[PDB]
Amino acid sequence: SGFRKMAFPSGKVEGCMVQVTCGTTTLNGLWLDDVVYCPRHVICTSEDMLNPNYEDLLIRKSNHNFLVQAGNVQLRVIGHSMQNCVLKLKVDTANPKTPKYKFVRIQPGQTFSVLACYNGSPSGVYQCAMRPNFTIKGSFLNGSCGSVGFNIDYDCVSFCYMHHMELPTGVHAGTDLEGNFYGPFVDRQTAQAAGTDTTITVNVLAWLYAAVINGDRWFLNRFTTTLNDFNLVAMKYNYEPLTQDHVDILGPLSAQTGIAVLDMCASLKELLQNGMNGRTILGSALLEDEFTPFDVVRQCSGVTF
Amino acid sequence: SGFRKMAFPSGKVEGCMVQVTCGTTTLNGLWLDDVVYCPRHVICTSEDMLNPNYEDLLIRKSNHNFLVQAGNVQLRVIGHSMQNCVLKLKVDTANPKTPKYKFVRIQPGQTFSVLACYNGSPSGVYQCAMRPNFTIKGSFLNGSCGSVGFNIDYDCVSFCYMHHMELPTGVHAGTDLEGNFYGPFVDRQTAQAAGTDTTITVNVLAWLYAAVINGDRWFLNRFTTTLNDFNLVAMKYNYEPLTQDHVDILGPLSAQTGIAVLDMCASLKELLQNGMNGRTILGSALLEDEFTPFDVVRQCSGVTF
Ligand SMILES: CC(=O)/C=C/[C@H](C[C@@H]1CCNC1=O)NC(=O)[C@@H]1[C@@H]2[C@H](CN1C(=O)[C@@H](NC(=O)NC(C)(C)C)C(C)(C)C)C2(C)C
Ligand SMILES: CC(=O)/C=C/[C@H](C[C@@H]1CCNC1=O)NC(=O)[C@@H]1[C@@H]2[C@H](CN1C(=O)[C@@H](NC(=O)NC(C)(C)C)C(C)(C)C)C2(C)C
Repeated sequence: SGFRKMAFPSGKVEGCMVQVTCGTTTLNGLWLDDVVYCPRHVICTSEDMLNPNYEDLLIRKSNHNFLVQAGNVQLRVIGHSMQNCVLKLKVDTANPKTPKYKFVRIQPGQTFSVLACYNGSPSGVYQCAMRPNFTIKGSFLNGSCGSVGFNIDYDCVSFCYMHHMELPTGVHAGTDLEGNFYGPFVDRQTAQAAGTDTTITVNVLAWLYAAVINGDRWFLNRFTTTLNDFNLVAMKYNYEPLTQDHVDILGPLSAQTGIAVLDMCASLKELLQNGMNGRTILGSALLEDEFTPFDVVRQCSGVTF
Repeated sequence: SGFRKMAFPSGKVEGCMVQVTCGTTTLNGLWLDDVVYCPRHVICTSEDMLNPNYEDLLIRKSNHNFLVQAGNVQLRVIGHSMQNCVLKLKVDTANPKTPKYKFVRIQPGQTFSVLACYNGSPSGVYQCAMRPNFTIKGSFLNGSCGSVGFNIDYDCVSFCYMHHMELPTGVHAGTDLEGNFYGPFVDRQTAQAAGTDTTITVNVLAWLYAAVINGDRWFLNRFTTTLNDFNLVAMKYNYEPLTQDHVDILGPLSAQTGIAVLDMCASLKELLQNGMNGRTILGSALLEDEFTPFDVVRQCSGVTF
């Protein structure tokens, strides 16, 4: 028992991280087979980033302008191209440590692990959720761009996020591995606002099931509710609507505990309307929404990779 | 910016995990050079664990009784011995993925990463603190024994914890890699109590500095305090005494922010005496004590490995 915010093992991704330097800008790249993926602003000076024309900057670069280092080994660049907001550098050596992998575009509410890197070297790993407003609450400093986020399923790494920028209140934004931003953001240092964030209701419910499985049951009440009545209350407290798809996804946890989803909704409604009265759930004084139903099942059942 | 509970990259440790089976008991082992380390209760049936005589059980086992599998490869066992509560299985093949490593015995209040494993395969990574009562708040299921905890410094893995058991309220206990338990515990399924836990004061202070670095400053007051007066207040709220050694260790964070440690103590004292009044610090409604001063500096400065 116990319940912790748990990241995926990072070894398969660590073997893919490299350093990319162009001019005086250095960041991280992802080396898979004979291609290195990295954010396109590696070709910018800090002044260019205020208003960059990336297509124009790239045509003035040649293969040799890109210094790619995998540990202490320089990789020779033999081609380059831009796809949306990422650069693809073809190198003359395929990465022998390439895992089975896919590129995926995750949905808001889904979680992934972030391997934060500097100078092509990994510094730490942590779990994030894609917020409804298409940002993540990460931990990133200068030089962390090109750090990637990922999920693992058996042996296959699903890369879903590449880091590009920071927004007010220490919130982070980036792209999928095809270089398309999550959310209405562009890679330019100019005023841009994220939308209002909301609480991921299905994840809060998943975490309440995690609490019951761990024996923290004080918040279970004797009532049920309708899906429509629950969603009227959730709306007031800035919670996402709960859909029938969400109910079906919570099925395994509901079947394991014998607590119908609509009964857990009745308990969540009371917590929202009355607060926690100074009590905690799984050690937390606030409701947690960065565990998916699958995260809960994985941790409570011991899924390995 | 941003501040997250961050684990070390686990790749160097993943390459060392194996499965150990003896009779019908299976758990995890740590393969370094030509030795596999694992908890000695792998030689027990579930009935033996109620009151085991490990020395007697081991003399009835031969090398061939130990099935060690590294992925799909069986490793041939060519010798065995017991050191305190761990078994050392000599195998005929040295692990080619062995990192530079050391075995260390950590002190209460220090943090480490746990790589939770089942059947020799890694399932997730998370950061833990060794509590003052020599337990950790982990997440471990049946089959997780032999999972290890570690720190990384540059290229060197310092292994400090091997998992053995669970205590009431989902708290966990284990040994260093020489098989000596942290705390007054033994590897037997019989009534044993942990001591009262306390809050790690120097870590709370380190986390308040992390908050200031991230721009969460509302709790800074205009006062100072003496070390003696602070410790009189801390005692009432079940906080560890703050020592001059702790003050010196907080030096780098104090110098970075320009906030003397004794002034931060005055702010912590007010939080303890008055509460947070429904406000949060770094997103938390409770004071956090599982970040060391070094963890804060590492994350806020981008140390890599
Ligand atoms: C080389 C490398 O490794 C780069 C990685 C960092 C990660 C950053 C650093 C700090 N924490 C991170 O996560 N990316 C950048 O520096 C990006 C690149 C410039 C500006 N930028 C920002 O992030 C900016 N944000 C900003 O202008 N925000 C609004 C749009 C006004 C909302 C600043 C935080 C610098 C002001 C872009 C957008 C081309
Ligand atoms: C094969 C493998 O992989 C083993 C790993 C697990 C990890 C456990 C499982 C659940 N979560 C974990 O962390 N270890 C064990 O099962 C150990 C071994 C027996 C009993 N035991 C306990 O942990 C017990 N604790 C207990 O008796 N507690 C008091 C002393 C009364 C305080 C139970 C939780 C089973 C009751 C020991 C002590 C030789």
